[PDB]
Amino acid sequence: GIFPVACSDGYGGLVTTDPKTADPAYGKVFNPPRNMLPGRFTNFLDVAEACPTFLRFEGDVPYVTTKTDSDRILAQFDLSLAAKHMSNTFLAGLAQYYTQYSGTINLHFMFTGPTDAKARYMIAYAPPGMEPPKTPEAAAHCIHAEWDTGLNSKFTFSIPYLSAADYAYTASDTAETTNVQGWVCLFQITHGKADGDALVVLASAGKDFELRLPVDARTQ
Amino acid sequence: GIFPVACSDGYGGLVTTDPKTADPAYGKVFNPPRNMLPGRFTNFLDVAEACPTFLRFEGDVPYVTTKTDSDRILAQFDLSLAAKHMSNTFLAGLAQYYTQYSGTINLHFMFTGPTDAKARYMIAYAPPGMEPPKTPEAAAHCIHAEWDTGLNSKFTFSIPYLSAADYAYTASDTAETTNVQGWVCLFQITHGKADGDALVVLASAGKDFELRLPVDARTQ
Amino acid sequence: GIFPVACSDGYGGLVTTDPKTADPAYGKVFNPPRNMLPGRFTNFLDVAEACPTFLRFEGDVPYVTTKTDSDRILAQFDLSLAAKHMSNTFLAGLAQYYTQYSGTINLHFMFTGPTDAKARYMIAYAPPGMEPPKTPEAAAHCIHAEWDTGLNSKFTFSIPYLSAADYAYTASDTAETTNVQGWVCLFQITHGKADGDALVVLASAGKDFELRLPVDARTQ
Amino acid sequence: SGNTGSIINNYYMQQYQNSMDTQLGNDWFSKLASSAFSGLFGALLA
Amino acid sequence: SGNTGSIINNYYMQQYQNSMDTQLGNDWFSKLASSAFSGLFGALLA
Amino acid sequence: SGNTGSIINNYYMQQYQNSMDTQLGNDWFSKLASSAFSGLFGALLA
Amino acid sequence: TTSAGESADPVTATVENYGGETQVQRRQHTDVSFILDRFVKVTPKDQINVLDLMQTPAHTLVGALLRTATYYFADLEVAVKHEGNLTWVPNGAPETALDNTTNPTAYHKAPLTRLALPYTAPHRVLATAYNGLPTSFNYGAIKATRVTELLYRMKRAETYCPRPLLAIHPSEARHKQKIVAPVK
Repeated sequence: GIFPVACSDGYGGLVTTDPKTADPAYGKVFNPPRNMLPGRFTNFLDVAEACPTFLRFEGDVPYVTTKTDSDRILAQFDLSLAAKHMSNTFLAGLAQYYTQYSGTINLHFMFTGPTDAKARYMIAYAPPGMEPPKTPEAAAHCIHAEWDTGLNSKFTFSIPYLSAADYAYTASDTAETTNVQGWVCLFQITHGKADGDALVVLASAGKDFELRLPVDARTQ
Repeated sequence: GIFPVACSDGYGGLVTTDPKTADPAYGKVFNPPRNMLPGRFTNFLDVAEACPTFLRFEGDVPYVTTKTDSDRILAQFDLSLAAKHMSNTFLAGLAQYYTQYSGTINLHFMFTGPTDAKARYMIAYAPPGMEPPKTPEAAAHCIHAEWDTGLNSKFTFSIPYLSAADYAYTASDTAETTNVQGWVCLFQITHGKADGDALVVLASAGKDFELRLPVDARTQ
Repeated sequence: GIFPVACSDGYGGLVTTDPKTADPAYGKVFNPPRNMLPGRFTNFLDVAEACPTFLRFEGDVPYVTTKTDSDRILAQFDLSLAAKHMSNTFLAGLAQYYTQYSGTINLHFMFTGPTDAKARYMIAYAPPGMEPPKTPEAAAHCIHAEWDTGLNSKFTFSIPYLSAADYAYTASDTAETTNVQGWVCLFQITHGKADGDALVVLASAGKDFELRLPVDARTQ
Repeated sequence: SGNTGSIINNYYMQQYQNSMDTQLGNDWFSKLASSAFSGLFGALLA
Repeated sequence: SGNTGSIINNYYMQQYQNSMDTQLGNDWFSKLASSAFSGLFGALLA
Repeated sequence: SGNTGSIINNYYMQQYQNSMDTQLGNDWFSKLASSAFSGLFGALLA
Repeated sequence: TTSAGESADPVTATVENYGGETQVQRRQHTDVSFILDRFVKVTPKDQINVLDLMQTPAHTLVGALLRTATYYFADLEVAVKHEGNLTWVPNGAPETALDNTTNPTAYHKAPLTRLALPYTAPHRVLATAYNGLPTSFNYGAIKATRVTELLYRMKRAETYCPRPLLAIHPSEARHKQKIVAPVK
């Protein structure tokens, strides 16, 4: 006779992410040549690492201006990729289509003041578990980095992945988390005639930044 | 047990251009001998290259007659294969069943006047982007070829494939293109006692002419 | 998972001449011994060639008697296998189940008169295209063979396959052919005291006789 | 042998598909047709 | 050869899938197209 | 290469499953990301 | 390129005559065996359908490219939607042979029946034009209780002695169609 098979129930339904391919209908089509076109990228994290994009602050600006008063807090936000400061970056635009991430997030702080305007800034990482600091003397006990302006205008700080789990969520649904994955705290230490100049800041993926479990929620 | 398979949904429907073959029903039939029959052709472009066919002009004639007046334009048309001049050729009869083409189109200009009738003709290629010329002095700045009558009566000119894309459409649907792929411009330069004689013209596929993506629209 | 297959539409229907075999239900049955039984035939054309069978004439007889008058036509018929003279042969009984044939048809003419009765006969092949002859002098310009009676009583003539196509039909449906594949013409030349004796005739397949494309119409 | 044209060997064994033959201790009309006298009996002139 | 693109050999034999050809004893317009005169007839200057 | 995970080779040929590429005569942002300056610019003390 | 235009030798001209260069060609879509190996529908009769390839319309692809040849060879592939049991008889068979199931008979299975038929003609090739409505050469016949759809497919197609193809004749200078394109 012929070869007997058992058509199994539960198998063969159309799954939208199956590793199978469709059957052809129209054969031997040769494409136009396409080798050595400029701008080839094969992975979205390659252009996320190679190209930093601006942050957002109040007033919808990519910069932060130096205040001259008693309180010296300059910026402060969360390590949610769904944060409002991160919301116009390419890194959050990738991170909205994935549920989990891991690794380092680079922040680029470059200074656009004049040559007679000097400043000294401090970036700090507050881990989750207690409320974040308001003073640079309180944030000196964190993981921090301090730098001042000069001939080299840009300073890159690498916010590390510190967590209990080795993968972290990219959002909360709606309900409640407090401020998990901690805070990024931008402080200024000193300034000399830097009244009202801009410090612009970019953000990009680190060297060991990885982003997994693809998802589609909404908002293209 | 027996071998389990998953009967997949979306697969197995009858497609009219599938690479599959039907099941036999009537076996071991031997054909009559058929080797070395004359006139074997395996590709339609082989007989399109080896056999040129006539063009059509106003009055439904394969020729064009030499005018003797101030305006010296002799013929002018488009590089649509769906043009009215190309409409009785074998090359357009192939090109109506394909959506795209590429390559060179040969035009054959042979002269059927008497031995005391001389003439000098000019063929020009106007690329698309501006309106085509009306004078041979204006068409001298194109890609052109000029020849005169003599012992050898036929002159072959190879209209080249100049386009932005490497494949060109064989028709417009109905709506609007202006005169894309340019114009073919036949001009006469001089004539001596060639009043009312015929220049007949054939058309065939070039050496690198290719024609792809089969389609059926109508009109066998 | 399991192996995915595409159950194709149009395939798997029961065809009565498929090369497939059915599934078993009742195993390991040993037959009685059957080697060296007499009368084994493997092909129907082997017994069609090895065993000639009689023809039929008017009065339902396998013979034809010698007439003694002015007109000397003895028998005449067609190269249809569906002819009335061929209708009781084994060769037509095979040929009713096939649509096409090719090759040679042997006719066996053996003479059953007494020893004082002599005769001389002529067999001729009239090809199709004009009307068949009525006189042996008119049939002498055909492919013919002439023989006379003697010690050897049987004469075998091989009617050849002459046709435009290399295969010929075994019947007409009902409508109209004239007398295609020509005529077989049996003539007598001379006879001496052969008044009323019988010439019986057999018919069989030739050496290159072949018969193809099986069919079932009716009439077992 | 007959009207079978599959190139893949059968899934079932020969013991279950057909009846098995037994030896003890085509084919006559092939030899009878091949032994047919084909030439001429007399002396062929011209 | 035609519009067939399977890489697995056919389940049926060639005797049952197609009609078998017979020898006795592409393809003209390929030679007629390949024998086309392609150059120039006269003497090319410049 | 993409989201395909079968280990058995395809039943159809490559001419019928995909469009065939043509040569003439990843991938920039991989080299642009790999050429990123990773160290320090000044003189590291302590 | 000048020549003797009346000698009818094939003469091709290139772009290299005026300083160009001739490029490479891919002609796998205009060969005969590829382009004719696809189904084309014909209008069937009610029961008895004589299978010859001149039932194909002359404005179709397979019909016009078939009628481009004088002589052709093909095996046949048919796909039939039918009610009842479909029966095929070869070339030269009577029509009463269509009433018997010993002839190749495909029993009904939804939605259609796809079967391969050999070349059964007594001629070495068939003809698109016969000098002499051509002679009765065909691929046999089929019948069912009723036939609703009938498709042909020429496989191992060979063609001989080419004949004219005619495109549609436009009223204005170019024949214009509505080529498929997005609205936006």
